Amino acid sequence: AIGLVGKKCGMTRVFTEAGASIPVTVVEISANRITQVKNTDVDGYQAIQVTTGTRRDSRVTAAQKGHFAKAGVAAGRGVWEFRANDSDLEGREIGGEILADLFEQGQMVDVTGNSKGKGFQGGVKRHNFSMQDATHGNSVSHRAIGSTGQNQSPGKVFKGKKMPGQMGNKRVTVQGLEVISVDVEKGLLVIKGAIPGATGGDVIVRPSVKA
Amino acid sequence: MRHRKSGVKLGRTSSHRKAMFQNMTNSLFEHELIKTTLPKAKELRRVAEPLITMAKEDSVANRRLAFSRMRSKTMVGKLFGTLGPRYQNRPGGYLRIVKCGNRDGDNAPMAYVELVDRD
Amino acid sequence: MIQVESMLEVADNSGARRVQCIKVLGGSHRRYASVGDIIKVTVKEAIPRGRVKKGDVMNAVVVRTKKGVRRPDGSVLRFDDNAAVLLNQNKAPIATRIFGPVTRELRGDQFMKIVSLAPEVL
Amino acid sequence: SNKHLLVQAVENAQIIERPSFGPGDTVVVQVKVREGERERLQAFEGIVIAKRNRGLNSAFTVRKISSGVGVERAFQLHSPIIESIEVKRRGAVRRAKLYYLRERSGKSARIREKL
Amino acid sequence: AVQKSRKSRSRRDMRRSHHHMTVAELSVDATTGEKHRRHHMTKDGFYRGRQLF
RNA sequence: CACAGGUGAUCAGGUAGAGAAUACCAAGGCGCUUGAGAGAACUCUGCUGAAGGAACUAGGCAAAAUGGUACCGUAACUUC
RNA sequence: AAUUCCUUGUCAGGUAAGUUCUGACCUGCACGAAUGGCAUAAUGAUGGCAGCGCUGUCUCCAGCAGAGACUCAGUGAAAU
RNA sequence: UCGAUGUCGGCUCAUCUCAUCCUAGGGCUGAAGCAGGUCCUAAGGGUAUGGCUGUUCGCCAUUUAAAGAGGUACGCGAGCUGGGUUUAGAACGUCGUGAGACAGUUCGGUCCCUAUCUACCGUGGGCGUUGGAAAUUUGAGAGGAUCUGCUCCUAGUACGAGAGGACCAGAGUGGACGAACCUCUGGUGUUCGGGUUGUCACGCCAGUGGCAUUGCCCGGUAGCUACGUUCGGAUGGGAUAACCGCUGAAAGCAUCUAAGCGGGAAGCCCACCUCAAGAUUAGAUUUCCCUAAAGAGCCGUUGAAGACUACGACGUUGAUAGGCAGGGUGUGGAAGUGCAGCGAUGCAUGUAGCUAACCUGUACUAAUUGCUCGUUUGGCUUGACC
Repeated sequence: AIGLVGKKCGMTRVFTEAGASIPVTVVEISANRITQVKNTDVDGYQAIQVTTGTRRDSRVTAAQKGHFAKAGVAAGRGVWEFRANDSDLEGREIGGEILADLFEQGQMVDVTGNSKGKGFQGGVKRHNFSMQDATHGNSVSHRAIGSTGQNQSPGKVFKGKKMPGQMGNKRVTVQGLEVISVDVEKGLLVIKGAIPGATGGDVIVRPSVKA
Repeated sequence: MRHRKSGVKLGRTSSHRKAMFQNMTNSLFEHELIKTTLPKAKELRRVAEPLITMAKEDSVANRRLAFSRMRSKTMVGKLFGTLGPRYQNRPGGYLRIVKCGNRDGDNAPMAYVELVDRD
Repeated sequence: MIQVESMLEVADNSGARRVQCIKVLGGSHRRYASVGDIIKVTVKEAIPRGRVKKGDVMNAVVVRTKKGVRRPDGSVLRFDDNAAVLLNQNKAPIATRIFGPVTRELRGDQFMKIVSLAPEVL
Repeated sequence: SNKHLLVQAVENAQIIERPSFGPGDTVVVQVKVREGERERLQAFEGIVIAKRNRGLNSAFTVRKISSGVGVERAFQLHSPIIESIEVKRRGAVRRAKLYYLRERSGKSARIREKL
Repeated sequence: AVQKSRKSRSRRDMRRSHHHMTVAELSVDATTGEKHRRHHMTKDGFYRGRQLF
């Protein structure tokens, strides 16, 4: 259940011989360098910590530089953890490499990403509220929230009431996407589907939990 | 949202903003140093520098393009007679912006726009 | 995309010339019918002394739309009209002649005579 | 070209060769058809009214009047369903999209030939 | 639409606990030795060892 | 109130235009005494909108639409 | 029925479906002849009903432009 | 409650109950099958669109798995409407001599409030978390989500006189709902490209610009976006409801129960997704640093991040932004010149010219090793080790 961190490069299509277009997105996959192995004895849980990408030394702090030098890996742009188990931690030792061959063609994966940020949005866009009458005497409440509760009883707005607020720029997982192709030498993962975020954003690809 | 969008609004209509930046480009080509608002100074590069790039090569069509976008015949003559030659071998960056504090009347952040290589 | 209160041309010889969608069938809040979808219609203008009379309520299948139909390669195929073919009480065609083209979305079992009678199948 | 270099590497391996054509000309497209268990080609002939040039995402929409009713198909250029394209007659047009031809029928829907 | 009681001076001042004047960053110009706003030219036209007038 | 209101008469340039309508200009006069940014929700005022086309609604409210000149042609009914 | 309570009377027409509308019946709660009766061309920013065209009215909202809202600087209210 | 608690209906947005409408599990049946009926369990989800009428309702049309019954100031007007009712005008019928009146009708008829507090949706600042710091995290807990049709197959089998027609297993494909996304199909695309009307200007021609809604019109990049694309709603685990038991006494029998052992639902608790140590019980791990350090911030260049913030990137040991260069895309054939033509115009030079936000590069301009904050080994007690 360990995965890998990549970069969304954008979407294209893959044509099949039968003449079907498959919408795909391409994930750039620099090698995921193992910076730490966590275990039941020392940490209480089993996980693999990896770094990917690159960071310049002026932007790597002394604490992080010591943490990377302990593993013997070059500092990446970020550090990510993957919940593992005894079978997952089999041959994964500190300083090792995770390449795109962790995934095979045709296999289901889950992709987690940071959604595209819409900023402050009203109920109509954020919660699919119905608009109110464009005409017919409606005064100034075309995109208004409408009623927010009841009368004297309960005399409050309930928690979790759908309202305006920030929308997007959140962690989103799309489940059950298919791996279309894998290229370790090119560092390239082609996945059927949409994959949260904008191109350039960090994405996490993990073997699917539904399967 | 404004994801990836370029350009400015500056509380004007589109035609007013086009006219104002044409005026500002002419004033900068004339005096070589102008004090302006800092957002205006940053947006002025995007309209003034391409004119220098185009005046790098002198032709009737290019002088007419400069005149269509500048509408100043003295400034078109100057742009093709002194500024094109001066910046002939400079890969962009013909303006430099120097921040110079805040305006008295409304506290607007201010900057100086200078033609590089004497101004 | 056909919805209730949409006029469709009639693409067969059943005597109706224009029908109006009064129901999109197959779902409790179903909004649109594309090609191959069964709708309830009223016939709004028919030819004199035809099989079908004006004001009749019956079944139809949409056979071409202006919105278009998508293909697996990503292409869209659009038509200049919205056109249906009238159906029996058992959703079988009551046509002996089909007018205009139809698409290969009618391939199957219950619209095979529509396909075989159409002058051309896209 | 407008894309990430990895998107370009995935896209360039799928380019198919095809003759050049402009909006305005009559073309015949040979379209692969699965009739069930059999593969045949069906010809779609008509006027190219619009193109979009997007590398592997290139598309062109062809219009014909077939048995009275107008049919447009927006073919994807590099889809294998496009078995072949032949340009039958080249047109002389003043624009890239001939959408005005959707409101033209007969004598007023005819494109001048390019010689 | 309006308060049912006047606000106490204590709560009025807790709401002002975030009011604060902005303090500018300053530097010394290498050539003239003069104090200036950081990344801004001096009052007499010097910025990063370069004249403007 | 240095207030988008009200306040009689007179003079009446150009090009289009029937025109004192309208558009753009002349002479003449102004930019309407807070600005600068940003470019969220929401409000107002606009522009465009796939497919459908009154299914909206108390009600086609609002919008959309029509719109000029010449010629042809024009029904019921009528006090002609 | 600008009049009818019962009442969405009945029957016909229009719609897929019509408490409204149109035609008719007469059982007129409770019409009726200058507090005029019944019609009536023309006219009406008059009431009801129905169509064509047209549409963001709606399915179902999207994008965009400007003015606010938001941030900064100056000024600086209100009801309670 | 009359020193004012705004009516009915609609719209928007809800929230709870179960006396359950569908879906789920059951007993009985005048349960052959298919369909039902009745009752028990069950509130997880779901639970139409129109015609008429101000309606709520109701009738009707057409659907649907179903079109639930209710509470919430007959939920919701400091959220919207204002058709009915309930001011002032007017008329009819009726009553009254009359002024007038009518849970009779008819046509018409101003809906205010910039939100202090609680609540709620988002987003920050402070301090704390037994020295400080950069990260990575466990999960006490919280939220989201929970729907369902049809086809095929088993099988025209079981069942049935026929007509008809399965359970239980399996495969597929939809509706409604939700999320992400923009490759495709389209929308928009007022700093992209053209065409064109009127007028004014650039001395004039030519070429261009201003203004007329972006003057109008035809296209259209990026971004945004749905009607487009992809994905999701688990067939699993545990404990159960009704119900069904096994063995078994009290009560020599019988008996699901008293001891003991089973089965069993869309329900419960997990599992999935998101949040989560202010979980003051403030947790863990790895590194770094302590006579101003490790770091953090200010500032600057900024970003598919964003109201301000915050968050992300970068600051010359540099591609952070702009420019520039090369591409791509869009428009569709620039100007000048020449040729044909009386001319409007056509043709060539040449798919030319121009091209926003796109892709890849590149120090040309702007990102100044400046300043501030943040120290100096981190109390005491006990225990094990040493």
